[PDB]
Amino acid sequence: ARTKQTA
Amino acid sequence: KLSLQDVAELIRARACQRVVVMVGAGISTPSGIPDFRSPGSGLYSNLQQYDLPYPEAIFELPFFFHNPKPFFTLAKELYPGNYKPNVTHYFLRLLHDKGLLLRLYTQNIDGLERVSGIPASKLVEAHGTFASATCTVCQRPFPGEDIRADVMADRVPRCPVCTGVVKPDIVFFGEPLPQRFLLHVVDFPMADLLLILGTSLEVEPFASLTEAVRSSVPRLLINRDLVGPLAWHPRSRDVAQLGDVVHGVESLVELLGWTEEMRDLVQRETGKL
Ligand SMILES: [Zn+2]
Repeated sequence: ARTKQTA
Repeated sequence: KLSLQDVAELIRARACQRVVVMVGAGISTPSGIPDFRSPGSGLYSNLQQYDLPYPEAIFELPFFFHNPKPFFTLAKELYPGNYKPNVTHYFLRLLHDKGLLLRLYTQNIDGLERVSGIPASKLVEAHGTFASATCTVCQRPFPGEDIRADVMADRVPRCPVCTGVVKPDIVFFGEPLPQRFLLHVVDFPMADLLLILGTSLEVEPFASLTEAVRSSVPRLLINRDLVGPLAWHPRSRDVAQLGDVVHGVESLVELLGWTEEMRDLVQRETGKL
């Protein structure tokens, strides 16, 4: 991911 | 194969010189910061009056623009001085004072790593900080002190130029991480030890940093349970110290021979605050 995201 | 004592002896024998650390919300719960997802605390009740469909909406942009008051309720609670660092923070401070810290990567936004005395250059506040804010409309930057009065008075801070909502530089879901996050490209190949403390490793791209150290580098997890890529892709030199985070830190500190020095540091630092 390049943005904050739930895994 | 490797034990907690094995890792301590690597440090004591100066076989490991460059420690990279990753931390999350678990290291700050002993300071009394209520992990807001659970309904116990009084901050939870202040949020229950609001529109919150679920806890993580406080860090989502569509909910924020619909209703910024829940987020700024949390911002008001995390105001500097409300909370103090705990033994886990000062263990990391002492790690830095002893010349071992290459870089500390944190998901927390409570500012306690800086409060504990870790220099900014050693720190990557990977999910942002209240030290600065940005107008959501015109993109003007502001020092965090500029919105303090509004936040403490339960007013949503607005831009003095365009009246847009001014949002602290906290990384929300869907937002890019800060520019300093880029240091991971060189920090993690350079580490000869990885420490992971008090995080569930459920948020990317932070969680995948665990895979970025070299195969020969030990990865020591101090946490309630085995989580993230350490559960799904374990490596031969992984060490899991499962349990209370502060108790695992206390155990490591004693094996390193640092206990009396750590207590002296905590005594003096807590008193300064
Ligand atoms: Zn503006």
